[PDB]
Amino acid sequence: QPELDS
Amino acid sequence: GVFVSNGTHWFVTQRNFYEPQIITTDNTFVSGNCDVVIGIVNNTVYDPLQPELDS
Amino acid sequence: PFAMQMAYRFNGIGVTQNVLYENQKLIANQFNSAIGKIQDSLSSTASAL
Ligand SMILES: *[C@@H]1O[C@H](CO)[C@@H](O[C@@H]2O[C@H](CO)[C@@H](O)[C@H](O)[C@H]2NC(C)=O)[C@H](O)[C@H]1NC(C)=O
Ligand SMILES: *[C@@H]1O[C@H](CO)[C@@H](O[C@@H]2O[C@H](CO)[C@@H](O)[C@H](O)[C@H]2NC(C)=O)[C@H](O)[C@H]1NC(C)=O
Ligand SMILES: *[C@@H]1O[C@H](CO)[C@@H](O)[C@H](O)[C@H]1NC(C)=O
Repeated sequence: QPELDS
Repeated sequence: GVFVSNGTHWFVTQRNFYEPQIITTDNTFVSGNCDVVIGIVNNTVYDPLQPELDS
Repeated sequence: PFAMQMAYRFNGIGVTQNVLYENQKLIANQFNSAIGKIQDSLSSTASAL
């Protein structure tokens, strides 16, 4: 989740 | 584990205790095409990053 | 079923089970040839007993 916050 | 059917749906369970779960890409692996395995069955494999977790 | 059991015995020696489902006919042929070789090295006069 706290990388794929596109 | 093993793929089993209750008559209508398809699950994956361990071998010495019946505990059915939903077939996703986390408890399976991919190798090859659908024409070499004798007895392959058409179902669907669930992708656990696309319920809503498309941001 | 017997092929699904052979796949677990393959899984138990370190080979994956898609290796058995890919090469299934070849493996069944090699087994049948080896059993046939047993039964005529027994019928000849080679005293193994
Ligand atoms: C096979 O399994 C599926 C999934 O567990 C069953 O579908 C469920 O049936 C119950 C009724 O007791 C419903 O409350 C659920 O909503 C159903 N699940 C889904 C995802 O729709 C199905 O009934 C089972 N079939 C048999 C013959 O046991
Ligand atoms: C499993 O699913 C595939 C498609 O996902 C089926 O392949 C189709 O088969 C029919 C008739 O054999 C053809 O008319 C289609 O063109 C095929 N689709 C493709 C994309 O090639 C396959 O037959 C299914 N198997 C079973 C047993 O239902
Ligand atoms: C089970 O046997 C039937 C013939 O009785 C065959 O059509 C089917 O493909 C077999 N299922 C497998 C090998 O999963």
